[PDB]
Amino acid sequence: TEDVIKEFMQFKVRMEGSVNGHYFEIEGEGEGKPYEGTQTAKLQVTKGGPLPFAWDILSPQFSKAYVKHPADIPDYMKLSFPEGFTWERSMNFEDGGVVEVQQDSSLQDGTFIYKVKFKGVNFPADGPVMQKKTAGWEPSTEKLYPQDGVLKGEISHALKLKDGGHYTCDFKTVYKAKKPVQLPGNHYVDSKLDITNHNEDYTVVEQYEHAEARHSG
Amino acid sequence: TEDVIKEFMQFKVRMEGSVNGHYFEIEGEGEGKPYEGTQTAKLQVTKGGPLPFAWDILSPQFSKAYVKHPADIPDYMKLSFPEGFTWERSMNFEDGGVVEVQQDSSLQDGTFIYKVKFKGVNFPADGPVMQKKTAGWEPSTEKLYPQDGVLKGEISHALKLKDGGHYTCDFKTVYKAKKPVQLPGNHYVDSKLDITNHNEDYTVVEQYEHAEARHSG
Repeated sequence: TEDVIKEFMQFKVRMEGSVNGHYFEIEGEGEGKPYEGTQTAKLQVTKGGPLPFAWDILSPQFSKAYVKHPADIPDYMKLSFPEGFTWERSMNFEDGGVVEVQQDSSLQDGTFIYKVKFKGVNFPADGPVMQKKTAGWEPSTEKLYPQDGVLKGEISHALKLKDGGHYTCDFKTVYKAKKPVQLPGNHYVDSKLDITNHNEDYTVVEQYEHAEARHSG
Repeated sequence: TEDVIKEFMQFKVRMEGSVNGHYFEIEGEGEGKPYEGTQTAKLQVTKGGPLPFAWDILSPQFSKAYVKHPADIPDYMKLSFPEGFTWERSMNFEDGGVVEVQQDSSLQDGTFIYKVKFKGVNFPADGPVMQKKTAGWEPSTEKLYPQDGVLKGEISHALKLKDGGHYTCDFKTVYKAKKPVQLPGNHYVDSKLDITNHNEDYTVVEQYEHAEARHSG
């Protein structure tokens, strides 16, 4: 990968989507140290704004070539290049919210290109997401296992709620390489995603993640 | 220090302090994996509550024996035990709030004890601390270096504001071991302090830190 994924790598994204009908179009840029598990992202609502829901349901959809892997642990999403990989995710929240996401990752001109497609459905409108009472995602840990010749990962995740409580979402995600690649083992990735800046409308937002692969206790 | 510091270790803390003349007494507890850089803390306002200011100015005072070091970097804090270490900090906010902190660290019955004294003054009375408008410390990195047989450390920190605005602070900390210990080197350490849980009135709050040592770059 030394030759395809370099110590610093830049990326661009476009997301088409809808939460409960509301269509939005977002267009973003990022850049980061991939072998160190640290990335950044600048985003902008490019149609739909002000978005009538929480950025957080959208946050973990704006980069797993940038996960610090040990050398004992193999980096599926890095060795997936220059060809790429795709993930389709299901997020089940407690109030009944359901986000289903599909994404295509590409490498062209030394820049990662990411095309994301998002659909939110049946979100309680007396709930945090639509009432915008969420305050960042709590730190997280995901268990990554292989199955059916692809890599699968689950999270039992909670969103920080403004008052002081949580909001439980369950992530299942499948990753598949556009080419044939050796699958990692039963491993776990540890990560935190932060909104570091924004405007009052969340029509422009700044983000940062740190992710490291590991084993179990 | 593998006879004094264990893979999993627990701590207790008492903070007495003053903000703009107000007096508060906190008492708390934590645990964590000191060789993984991770740790959790549940505190409580035991006198002075509801606190008339932002918890964030208090977050970084309630953990450097909880920082993952490389082998090439020497852990001054882990080696300052069981006799322990002392530290004292200065925080200068843009608006002109000054916080000077002092703390004593000791290990008794293999439980860390912390005793914090904190004195906040000249906090502007229409500012993002006295109007509780802050929403998290931004991720940071500390320029740790030696001077006068002690360890000093600088941070150009920022606080997140509930409108997308950051709020600048300026950390200077001095670390002193109650014993003779080899001083480390010109190094940098990264961290992210998350308020994971909390009650409405911030009379009960839960915290999380991740902290890993490194060299420049």
